[PDB]
Amino acid sequence: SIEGCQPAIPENPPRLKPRSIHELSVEQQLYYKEITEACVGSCEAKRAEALQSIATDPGLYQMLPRFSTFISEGVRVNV
Amino acid sequence: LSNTVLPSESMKVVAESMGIAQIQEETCQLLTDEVSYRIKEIAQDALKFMHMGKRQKLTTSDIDYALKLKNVEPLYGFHAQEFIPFRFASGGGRELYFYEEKEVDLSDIINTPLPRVPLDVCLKAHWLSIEGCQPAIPENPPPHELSVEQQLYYKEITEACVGSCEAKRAEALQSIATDPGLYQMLPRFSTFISEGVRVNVVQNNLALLIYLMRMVKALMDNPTLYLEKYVHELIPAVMTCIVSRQLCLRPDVDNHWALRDFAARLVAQICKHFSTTTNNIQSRITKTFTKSWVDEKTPWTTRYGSIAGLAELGHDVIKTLILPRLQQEGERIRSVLDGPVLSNIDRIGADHVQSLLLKHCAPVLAKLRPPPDNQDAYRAEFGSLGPLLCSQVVKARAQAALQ
Amino acid sequence: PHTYIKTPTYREPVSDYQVLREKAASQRRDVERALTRFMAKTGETQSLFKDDVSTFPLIAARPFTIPYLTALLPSEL
Amino acid sequence: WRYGPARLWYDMLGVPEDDLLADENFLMVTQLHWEDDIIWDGEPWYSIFPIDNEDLVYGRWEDNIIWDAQAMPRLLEPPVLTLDPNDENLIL
Repeated sequence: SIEGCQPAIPENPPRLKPRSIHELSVEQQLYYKEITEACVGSCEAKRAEALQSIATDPGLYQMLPRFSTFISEGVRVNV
Repeated sequence: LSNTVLPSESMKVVAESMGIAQIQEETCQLLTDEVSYRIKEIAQDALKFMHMGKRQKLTTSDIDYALKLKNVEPLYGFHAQEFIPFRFASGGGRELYFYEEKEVDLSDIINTPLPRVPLDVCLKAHWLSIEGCQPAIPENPPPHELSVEQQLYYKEITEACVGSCEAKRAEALQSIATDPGLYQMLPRFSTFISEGVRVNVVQNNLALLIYLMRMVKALMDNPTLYLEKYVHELIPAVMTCIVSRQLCLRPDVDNHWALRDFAARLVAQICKHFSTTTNNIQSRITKTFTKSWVDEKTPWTTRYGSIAGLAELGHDVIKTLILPRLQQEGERIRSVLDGPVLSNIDRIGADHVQSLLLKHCAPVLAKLRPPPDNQDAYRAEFGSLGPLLCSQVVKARAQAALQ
Repeated sequence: PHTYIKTPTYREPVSDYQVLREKAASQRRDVERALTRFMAKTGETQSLFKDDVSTFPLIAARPFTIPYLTALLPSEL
Repeated sequence: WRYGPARLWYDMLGVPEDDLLADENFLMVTQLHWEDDIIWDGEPWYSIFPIDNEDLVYGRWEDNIIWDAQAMPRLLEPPVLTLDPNDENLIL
């Protein structure tokens, strides 16, 4: 517990309408930007960590549409 | 509940208008049970002129006909147009109410504007019920802001697509499809279209629904305006034009069938251009079509709409949705080659469903079978889908020859 | 931060007077062009050039029975 | 709102106040010929990406579709407008 909240580390188990917010946080959106800019392989150690981070982040759901779309769209404009 | 009379303190006030200084309380009780007895005998005899002369209002000429009946002298001055005014006087201990009458100069009654002359009693005949329910003749009871430029443009464009003539409609649809600045009028068009498709339930007008579907098809072809923010309104309108059961006023002769395949092509386009993995438009449209098709008790019109939309989505959809329930064709041909009631409407809709099914399943049979197809029809349901598949293979060979 | 840090995020707001003037101007010009082409196509039309309905269509001049009422009277008040 | 967008409809009406159903079967990997897509010899403080329509993504719009209609007993009268400001291209 960090001041009451359980962290998601691998040692732990798990009329105008209002202006809406994106369903990702800005830490999560910054994480997505860093992982995608590391996974385009400018540096190899950066890639390898980003690949391990993708391979074992438990909270990588609810970001997965944006990763699948980045993959799919990328291969089609990368061929 | 009890005998209600005028109050005894109302007779002490009256007795001092007379000049009687002290009146004892047994005399005041003797006065008020007599005057409230004579009020109830003119209240109930005025009601006999309100009922026999059929009025249900109790005008003041009813009381004057009853005072004339009890021989008592009439009350003068109660036929003029007045009301009930009262004026409170507070005073130094004497609380009362009075009239506060007003005056008027005599020459302003000699020079008043005269009312209009009355009409004489005449008779009028009209039918109230004609062998049944009442006719709808008028003698019976009945049963952020757009600028003026674009307000006028909205009015002219919407009234051009209601059906006065076809040429103004074609120019209005060619305006909607090919203008650059029609944003700020897209929510009005979406509201107009969705409410107009809703108004089909009060009046089953096939023609106005065809006009609204051509309005949606013209809105989709506009390159400048983006319908992503308003597609949640246009999807159920086209869906209502697809899977509703009464699309016609006369079900047998109206070709609701075309507003079916036109709106099915429209919804295939609306989920080709706009389906994103965040949207889940196409999966949620296929799920509604699928649970409307697989579920029994659904009418042949709504099953026709479901099959039409599912078959306009593409080839893999009819591979994995239509082809498992091909045995349902047997359940259809139960009511076609036999069918106890022949003169019902369940035959034209059934063989329309059959024709659409075998037309769309002929290229699917041409994709996933051998080239020979000797007795595929016999292996197929009813042996007809297989004949259609043979015709489709022949058509494909003809297309290859043309190429 | 991803383990436990959450901040809401909003869409990029365009508060620029230049592009807002441009957007309102171009939308007004486009809706009035669409309105006048629709009204010239679904009615009687004139033309400055011989047989010119696609490019520059003019709504035809109709006479009024009482012209001062449509001239002098204000419409927005 | 009787006088708002759809006033024409309101006036015409005359209302004056004021196992094959398993979820996987429907996933589009099992219902789409995605093979055709494979290219055969082709020849963040503010959001990085667009915010989707919450009503389409979340709401049950399916509840505005009609099971039965012209032969049914329900009624309608004037309804409001809202003007979502999330959409760009709207001046206000």
